[PDB]
Amino acid sequence: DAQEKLELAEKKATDAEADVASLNRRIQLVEEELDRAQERLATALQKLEEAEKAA
Amino acid sequence: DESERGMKVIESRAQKDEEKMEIQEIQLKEAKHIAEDADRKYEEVARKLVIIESD
Repeated sequence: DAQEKLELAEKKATDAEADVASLNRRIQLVEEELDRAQERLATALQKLEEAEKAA
Repeated sequence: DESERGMKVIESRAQKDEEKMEIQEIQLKEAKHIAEDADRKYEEVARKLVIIESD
């Protein structure tokens, strides 16, 4: 049972770590998309400032 | 666009107002010139009246 739980705990650890790795990818991907979204937002807002300024 | 349309309407309107203004200037000047001559003619008859009254 300790060994089976070990295979399963190690599997769970592997799966949890695999999820951390998939999730590390989700972070890098969403993190970059957020930095980009913040830049897109800043861009829209800068355009807004220029358009409003134009107004 | 509202401000730009504002300017197109307003600039055109400002020009329409410049034109109405120019028209009132032309008309008051024509009327004023009529008045210069109406007053001048008045002076000629008023002066002649004085001469004729004196006579």
